[PDB]
This record gives sequence, structure tokens and C-alpha cells, in this order.
Amino acid sequence: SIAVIDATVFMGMHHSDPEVRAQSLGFFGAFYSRQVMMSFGQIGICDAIIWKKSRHLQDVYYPFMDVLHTDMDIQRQGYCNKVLKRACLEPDRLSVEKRLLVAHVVEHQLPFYTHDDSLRELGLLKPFLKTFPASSVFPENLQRLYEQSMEMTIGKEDFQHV
Amino acid sequence: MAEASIAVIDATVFMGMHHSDPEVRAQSLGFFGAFYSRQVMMSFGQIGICDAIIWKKSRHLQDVYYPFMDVLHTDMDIQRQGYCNKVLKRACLEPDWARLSVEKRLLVAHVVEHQLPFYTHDDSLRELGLLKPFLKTFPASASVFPENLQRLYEQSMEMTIGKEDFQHV
Repeated sequence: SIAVIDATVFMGMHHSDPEVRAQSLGFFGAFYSRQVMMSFGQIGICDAIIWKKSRHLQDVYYPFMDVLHTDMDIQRQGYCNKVLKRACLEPDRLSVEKRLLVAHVVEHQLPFYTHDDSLRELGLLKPFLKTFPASSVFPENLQRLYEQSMEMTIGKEDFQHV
Repeated sequence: MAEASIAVIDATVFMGMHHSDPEVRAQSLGFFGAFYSRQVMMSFGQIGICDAIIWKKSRHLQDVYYPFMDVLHTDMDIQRQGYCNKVLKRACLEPDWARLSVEKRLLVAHVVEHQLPFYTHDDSLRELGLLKPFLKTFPASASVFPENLQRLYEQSMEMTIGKEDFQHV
């Protein structure tokens, strides 16, 4: 079953917390040769965070994000009807994107990776939450791009206000 | 400045700026020319659809395209947000949108719930009776950007978008 990630995993590669960054980088080192799913919404959240940064920071960061999405088999899709119906029957607290994301993970019983504390606490998600696998983690040129992009820093405040 | 009737666009309007059809392209450019200094709303999902389309293009085409998109999103006040709980509930209850994707259902629910002016090239949306009271005529068709962004746009025009690019995504 294909692994699901959200924007906190993707942007976590640039987190100011070294442990969060190590976890995100460990996931991508282990899954770069494999398949991963991100929703359209999770992709937009990433951009909405980045487009508020300086022109210089966007310029050094996006080449890394772009080559990663191109060279890695990241499956970018929307939610299906069954998932929408499940989200509306949920009782809650959580934004709409998060409810759809939870619905998608549960409906398809997919392994799920996330740094989002508001999702890691959810009993409904704990049978699908996976432990993050455990430096130089990409093919070399992507690694060069990542290094240049590390000027860009991501923190918990980025996700609160997007 | 915040507007009560903020204009809502979708990916077909944004990507329409690079449509292979010159007519569609002139209309989309006409839109961004008219709204460059105003508020416009795009959902996280519509933003993701634009990227999903582009990341299937060649490395070279992405590289000449994205500088235009990123500078536009930076310098224009495009309001990037998710949907609210009332919009989700409406998208589930609407029993006659089973033919549309989840994202389309949410987007139409957003427009209808908040009664917003909606711009789209998506024929599957323009026939929805509930949507017709909110569909807007595109401003007069189009150089519409400041000089630097204009140059980025012309470099980006090596990248062409097709009607079919919105089918696969």
C-alpha cells in the first residue's frame, strides 16, 4: 500500500527542529525509489507557505521542491467520492483539508506519515501512523539542490497561519 | 483591502494564461490584467492542481515556467485558503454533483455558499444551474503585467497547456 504524506512531512525537510528535519529526510531517503501520495490540497499548503517568503528564498527553495516532485514518483491526486462522504460523517476542531486527509487514510487503509500534532493524537489514525525511518539522502544533484535550499527555514508558526 | 465579493478563480483560469488556444489565453490574461491589483481567491486544491499539471512537463519547461507563476503569486494579492465547515457540509449534501470530482464539488459549494463571483473555463462547471447566478463574464481580453513580470511571462510562454491537461491530473 502506497505511503501517504502531508505538507508537514514535505516542509519538515526544512524545519528548524533538527529532529523533525532528520525524520522527514529519513522518510524521503527510504521512499525516494518508491511511491508516495500527496493530495492537491497538501501541495497547495506547501506553496501557500513558500509564497509568503522573500523572492530570494523562494528562488533557492523551489528548484529543490520541483526536481524532487519530478524525479521521485510522487502520486498527486484528489480525494475520491467515498473519502468525501466519510469526511462529512466525521464528528469534527480540524480544518476541512485535514478531515479529508484523515478520511482518505482511513478509507483506503493507507500507511500515513505526519508531523502534525493534531493528527498524531487521533485514535482513528493510530493504526495507520508509521514510525519515521532513520544527512546525504537524495541523488547527488538533488542533494546539491537541497543544500542550497536550506536557507529556507520552516517552523510551527508557518502551519498555524497558512 | 478586503472585498466582500472577492473573485474566485480555479486552476483553469490560472493555467489558461498558457493555454494552446489563443482565445482562452487572451481571456485568462484579460482576467489577471484586470485583477492584478485586487484580491482573488484560490483554494489549496486548485493550487495543487496547477503544480500537478506542471510537474508532468519536462524539466526544461518547468524551469522556464515556474519563475512566472511564483512571481505572480508573490506580487499579486492572491488569497490562498482552504474551505470552511459549511462548505464541506454543502458539498456532501449536494446530491447532483456526483459527476464532479471532490475538488470541483468543494469549489462549487464554496462559490454557492458564500455567493461569490466565480471565473472558470471549466465547461463541467458552467452548466450547473446552482452556479449560473455567480458565473462572471471575463473582463475585456488583453501586455498586462509590470515589466519584469511581463518578461517572465514571455519566457514562460515556451510552456503550453492543453484542454486535456485538466483531464488526466
